[PDB]
Amino acid sequence: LSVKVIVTDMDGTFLNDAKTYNQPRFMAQYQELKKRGIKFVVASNNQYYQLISFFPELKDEISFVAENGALVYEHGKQLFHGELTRHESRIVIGELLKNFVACGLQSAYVSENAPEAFVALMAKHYHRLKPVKDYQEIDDVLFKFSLNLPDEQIPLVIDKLHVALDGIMKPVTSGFGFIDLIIPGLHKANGISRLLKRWDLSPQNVVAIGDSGNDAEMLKMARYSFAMGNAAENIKQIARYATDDNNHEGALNVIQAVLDNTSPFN
Repeated sequence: LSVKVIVTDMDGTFLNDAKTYNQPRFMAQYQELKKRGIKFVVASNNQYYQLISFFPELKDEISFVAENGALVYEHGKQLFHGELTRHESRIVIGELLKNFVACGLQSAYVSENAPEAFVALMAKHYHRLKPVKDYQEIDDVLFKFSLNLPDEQIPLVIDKLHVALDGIMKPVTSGFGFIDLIIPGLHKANGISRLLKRWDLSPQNVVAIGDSGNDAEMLKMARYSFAMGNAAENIKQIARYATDDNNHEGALNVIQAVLDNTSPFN
Protein backbone atom coordinates (compact mmCIF):
# COMPACT_ATOMS: atom_id res chain seq x y z
CA LEU A 1 0.00 0.00 0.00
CA SER A 2 3.07 2.22 0.39
CA VAL A 3 4.13 4.36 -2.57
CA LYS A 4 7.67 3.41 -3.63
CA VAL A 5 7.61 4.53 -7.32
CA ILE A 6 5.92 7.35 -9.27
CA VAL A 7 5.86 6.87 -13.04
CA THR A 8 4.66 9.51 -15.47
CA ASP A 9 4.17 9.84 -19.20
CA MET A 10 5.36 13.10 -20.77
CA ASP A 11 3.21 14.48 -23.59
CA GLY A 12 -0.30 15.32 -22.37
CA THR A 13 0.68 14.28 -18.82
CA PHE A 14 3.76 15.82 -17.11
CA LEU A 15 3.95 18.41 -19.90
CA ASN A 16 1.37 21.05 -20.62
CA ASP A 17 0.31 21.98 -24.18
CA ALA A 18 3.27 24.41 -24.34
CA LYS A 19 5.52 21.39 -23.63
CA THR A 20 6.69 22.76 -20.31
CA TYR A 21 6.13 22.15 -16.58
CA ASN A 22 6.56 23.92 -13.22
CA GLN A 23 10.28 23.21 -12.70
CA PRO A 24 10.66 24.95 -9.29
CA ARG A 25 7.59 23.20 -7.86
CA PHE A 26 8.67 19.77 -9.17
CA MET A 27 12.24 20.26 -7.87
CA ALA A 28 11.02 20.95 -4.32
CA GLN A 29 8.64 17.97 -4.68
CA TYR A 30 11.44 15.69 -5.91
CA GLN A 31 13.70 16.78 -3.01
CA GLU A 32 10.91 15.56 -0.71
CA LEU A 33 10.37 12.28 -2.66
CA LYS A 34 14.10 11.52 -2.34
CA LYS A 35 13.92 12.02 1.46
CA ARG A 36 11.19 9.36 1.55
CA GLY A 37 13.10 7.06 -0.83
CA ILE A 38 10.40 7.22 -3.55
CA LYS A 39 11.70 6.64 -7.11
CA PHE A 40 10.55 8.95 -9.92
CA VAL A 41 10.28 7.50 -13.46
CA VAL A 42 9.54 9.07 -16.84
CA ALA A 43 8.07 6.52 -19.27
CA SER A 44 7.46 7.68 -22.87
CA ASN A 45 7.58 6.79 -26.60
CA ASN A 46 10.02 9.73 -26.96
CA GLN A 47 13.77 9.50 -27.65
CA TYR A 48 16.02 9.27 -24.60
CA TYR A 49 17.77 12.52 -25.51
CA GLN A 50 14.45 14.30 -25.87
CA LEU A 51 13.38 13.14 -22.39
CA ILE A 52 16.57 14.13 -20.53
CA SER A 53 16.62 17.67 -21.97
CA PHE A 54 13.67 18.39 -19.70
CA PHE A 55 15.64 17.20 -16.62
CA PRO A 56 19.19 18.65 -16.90
CA GLU A 57 19.55 18.69 -13.09
CA LEU A 58 17.95 15.30 -12.43
CA LYS A 59 18.86 13.12 -15.42
CA ASP A 60 21.40 10.99 -13.49
CA GLU A 61 19.09 10.78 -10.51
CA ILE A 62 15.65 9.79 -11.82
CA SER A 63 14.93 6.89 -14.18
CA PHE A 64 13.82 6.70 -17.80
CA VAL A 65 11.80 4.25 -19.87
CA ALA A 66 12.47 5.66 -23.34
CA GLU A 67 11.52 4.63 -26.89
CA ASN A 68 8.49 2.69 -25.55
CA GLY A 69 10.71 0.31 -23.53
CA ALA A 70 13.54 -0.17 -26.05
CA LEU A 71 15.74 1.97 -23.74
CA VAL A 72 15.80 1.89 -19.94
CA TYR A 73 18.01 4.10 -17.74
CA GLU A 74 18.43 4.03 -13.97
CA HIS A 75 20.80 6.41 -12.13
CA GLY A 76 22.07 7.76 -15.44
CA LYS A 77 23.21 4.29 -16.57
CA GLN A 78 21.64 2.11 -19.27
CA LEU A 79 19.91 -0.82 -17.50
CA PHE A 80 18.22 -2.30 -20.57
CA HIS A 81 18.30 -1.97 -24.34
CA GLY A 82 16.61 -3.72 -27.24
CA GLU A 83 18.78 -4.79 -30.17
CA LEU A 84 18.73 -6.57 -33.50
CA THR A 85 21.40 -9.08 -34.51
CA ARG A 86 23.86 -8.35 -37.36
CA HIS A 87 21.65 -10.81 -39.29
CA GLU A 88 18.36 -8.96 -38.64
CA SER A 89 19.77 -5.50 -39.44
CA ARG A 90 21.04 -6.95 -42.75
CA ILE A 91 17.56 -8.35 -43.56
CA VAL A 92 15.77 -5.10 -42.61
CA ILE A 93 18.06 -2.85 -44.69
CA GLY A 94 17.75 -5.19 -47.70
CA GLU A 95 13.99 -4.59 -47.69
CA LEU A 96 14.39 -0.83 -47.28
CA LEU A 97 16.71 -0.80 -50.31
CA LYS A 98 13.68 -1.32 -52.60
CA ASN A 99 15.07 7.50 -47.13
CA PHE A 100 15.85 6.13 -43.66
CA VAL A 101 17.65 6.60 -40.34
CA ALA A 102 18.82 3.63 -38.22
CA CYS A 103 18.83 4.12 -34.43
CA GLY A 104 21.72 2.65 -32.45
CA LEU A 105 22.95 2.86 -28.84
CA GLN A 106 25.67 5.44 -29.51
CA SER A 107 24.26 7.36 -32.48
CA ALA A 108 21.61 7.49 -35.15
CA TYR A 109 22.89 6.54 -38.63
CA VAL A 110 22.09 7.48 -42.23
CA SER A 111 23.57 6.47 -45.61
CA GLU A 112 26.29 8.83 -46.88
CA ASN A 113 24.60 8.61 -50.32
CA ALA A 114 21.15 9.63 -48.96
CA PRO A 115 19.76 12.99 -50.28
CA GLU A 116 21.63 15.88 -48.66
CA ALA A 117 18.42 17.79 -47.85
CA PHE A 118 17.09 14.73 -45.97
CA VAL A 119 20.39 14.26 -44.08
CA ALA A 120 20.32 17.98 -43.08
CA LEU A 121 16.72 17.67 -41.79
CA MET A 122 17.37 14.47 -39.83
CA ALA A 123 20.42 16.07 -38.19
CA LYS A 124 17.92 18.33 -36.38
CA HIS A 125 15.85 15.42 -35.00
CA TYR A 126 18.60 13.30 -33.40
CA HIS A 127 21.27 14.26 -30.87
CA ARG A 128 23.91 12.60 -33.03
CA LEU A 129 23.62 11.56 -36.67
CA LYS A 130 26.51 9.84 -38.42
CA PRO A 131 26.74 9.46 -42.22
CA VAL A 132 28.03 5.92 -42.96
CA LYS A 133 29.27 4.11 -46.09
CA ASP A 134 28.11 0.63 -45.04
CA TYR A 135 25.60 -0.47 -42.41
CA GLN A 136 27.33 -3.84 -41.91
CA GLU A 137 30.54 -1.95 -41.05
CA ILE A 138 29.29 0.16 -38.10
CA ASP A 139 30.12 -0.94 -34.57
CA ASP A 140 26.78 -0.41 -32.85
CA VAL A 141 23.56 -2.37 -32.44
CA LEU A 142 20.23 -1.10 -33.75
CA PHE A 143 16.79 -0.98 -32.02
CA LYS A 144 14.71 1.19 -34.40
CA PHE A 145 14.39 2.47 -37.97
CA SER A 146 12.61 5.62 -39.13
CA LEU A 147 11.54 5.80 -42.77
CA ASN A 148 10.59 8.91 -44.76
CA LEU A 149 8.48 8.55 -47.96
CA PRO A 150 5.43 10.07 -49.75
CA ASP A 151 2.48 9.40 -47.48
CA GLU A 152 0.40 7.80 -50.28
CA GLN A 153 2.94 4.97 -50.40
CA ILE A 154 2.64 4.28 -46.65
CA PRO A 155 -0.33 1.82 -46.56
CA LEU A 156 1.27 -0.47 -49.19
CA VAL A 157 4.80 -0.23 -47.70
CA ILE A 158 3.37 -1.11 -44.22
CA ASP A 159 1.64 -4.19 -45.66
CA LYS A 160 4.83 -5.22 -47.48
CA LEU A 161 7.14 -4.69 -44.49
CA HIS A 162 4.67 -6.35 -42.06
CA VAL A 163 4.92 -9.75 -43.78
CA ALA A 164 8.56 -9.39 -44.93
CA LEU A 165 9.92 -8.38 -41.51
CA ASP A 166 7.57 -10.56 -39.45
CA GLY A 167 9.15 -11.60 -36.15
CA ILE A 168 12.01 -9.15 -36.60
CA MET A 169 10.28 -5.77 -36.63
CA LYS A 170 6.83 -4.21 -36.80
CA PRO A 171 6.07 -1.21 -39.08
CA VAL A 172 3.94 1.50 -37.46
CA THR A 173 2.86 4.90 -38.79
CA SER A 174 4.49 7.91 -37.17
CA GLY A 175 4.27 11.48 -38.52
CA PHE A 176 3.30 12.71 -41.96
CA GLY A 177 5.32 10.69 -44.37
CA PHE A 178 7.01 8.55 -41.73
CA ILE A 179 7.02 4.88 -40.76
CA ASP A 180 8.80 3.51 -37.67
CA LEU A 181 10.19 0.00 -37.58
CA ILE A 182 10.11 -1.15 -33.95
CA ILE A 183 11.11 -4.35 -32.05
CA PRO A 184 7.56 -5.94 -31.46
CA GLY A 185 7.56 -7.10 -27.74
CA LEU A 186 9.11 -4.00 -26.18
CA HIS A 187 6.58 -1.80 -24.44
CA LYS A 188 6.47 1.03 -21.88
CA ALA A 189 4.93 -1.26 -19.23
CA ASN A 190 7.52 -4.03 -19.50
CA GLY A 191 10.27 -1.38 -19.43
CA ILE A 192 8.86 -0.19 -16.08
CA SER A 193 8.74 -3.83 -14.87
CA ARG A 194 12.50 -4.10 -15.52
CA LEU A 195 13.05 -1.22 -13.09
CA LEU A 196 10.67 -2.75 -10.49
CA LYS A 197 12.55 -6.08 -10.68
CA ARG A 198 15.91 -4.28 -10.21
CA TRP A 199 14.52 -2.47 -7.15
CA ASP A 200 12.72 -5.56 -5.81
CA LEU A 201 9.40 -3.62 -5.92
CA SER A 202 5.87 -4.61 -6.89
CA PRO A 203 3.25 -2.85 -9.11
CA GLN A 204 1.35 -2.59 -5.79
CA ASN A 205 3.87 0.12 -4.74
CA VAL A 206 3.42 2.08 -7.94
CA VAL A 207 1.72 5.35 -8.81
CA ALA A 208 1.27 5.68 -12.61
CA ILE A 209 0.07 8.86 -14.31
CA GLY A 210 -1.05 8.98 -17.93
CA ASP A 211 -3.46 10.39 -20.54
CA SER A 212 -3.02 8.76 -23.96
CA GLY A 213 -3.85 5.42 -25.54
CA ASN A 214 -0.32 4.08 -25.16
CA ASP A 215 -0.57 4.66 -21.39
CA ALA A 216 -3.32 2.00 -21.03
CA GLU A 217 -0.99 -0.88 -20.06
CA MET A 218 1.02 1.08 -17.50
CA LEU A 219 -2.19 2.36 -15.94
CA LYS A 220 -3.71 -1.15 -15.76
CA MET A 221 -0.52 -2.41 -14.12
CA ALA A 222 -0.13 0.12 -11.31
CA ARG A 223 -2.06 -0.04 -8.04
CA TYR A 224 -2.41 3.77 -7.86
CA SER A 225 -3.31 4.63 -11.44
CA PHE A 226 -4.21 8.22 -12.39
CA ALA A 227 -5.71 9.57 -15.58
CA MET A 228 -5.13 13.27 -16.40
CA GLY A 229 -8.29 15.47 -16.71
CA ASN A 230 -7.65 15.74 -20.46
CA ALA A 231 -7.52 11.94 -20.92
CA ALA A 232 -10.01 10.24 -23.22
CA GLU A 233 -12.82 8.47 -21.34
CA ASN A 234 -11.38 5.01 -22.14
CA ILE A 235 -8.17 5.93 -20.28
CA LYS A 236 -10.20 7.48 -17.42
CA GLN A 237 -12.08 4.15 -17.22
CA ILE A 238 -8.85 2.13 -16.99
CA ALA A 239 -7.23 4.34 -14.34
CA ARG A 240 -8.63 4.00 -10.80
CA TYR A 241 -8.21 7.70 -9.98
CA ALA A 242 -8.40 11.16 -11.58
CA THR A 243 -6.40 14.41 -11.46
CA ASP A 244 -6.57 17.86 -13.09
CA ASP A 245 -5.57 18.30 -16.71
CA ASN A 246 -2.06 18.73 -18.10
CA ASN A 247 -2.39 22.54 -18.36
CA HIS A 248 -3.15 22.72 -14.62
CA GLU A 249 -0.24 20.72 -13.17
CA GLY A 250 -2.34 17.54 -12.83
CA ALA A 251 0.69 15.22 -12.57
CA LEU A 252 2.33 17.46 -9.98
CA ASN A 253 -0.97 17.42 -8.00
CA VAL A 254 -0.73 13.56 -7.87
CA ILE A 255 2.83 13.86 -6.52
CA GLN A 256 1.43 16.35 -4.01
CA ALA A 257 -1.16 13.81 -2.84
CA VAL A 258 1.64 11.26 -2.24
CA LEU A 259 3.61 13.89 -0.23
CA ASP A 260 0.50 14.98 1.73
CA ASN A 261 -0.47 11.31 2.39
CA THR A 262 -4.01 12.24 1.37
CA SER A 263 -6.53 10.03 -0.43
CA PRO A 264 -6.00 7.49 -1.94
CA PHE A 265 -2.67 7.36 -0.02
CA ASN A 266 -4.16 7.77 3.46
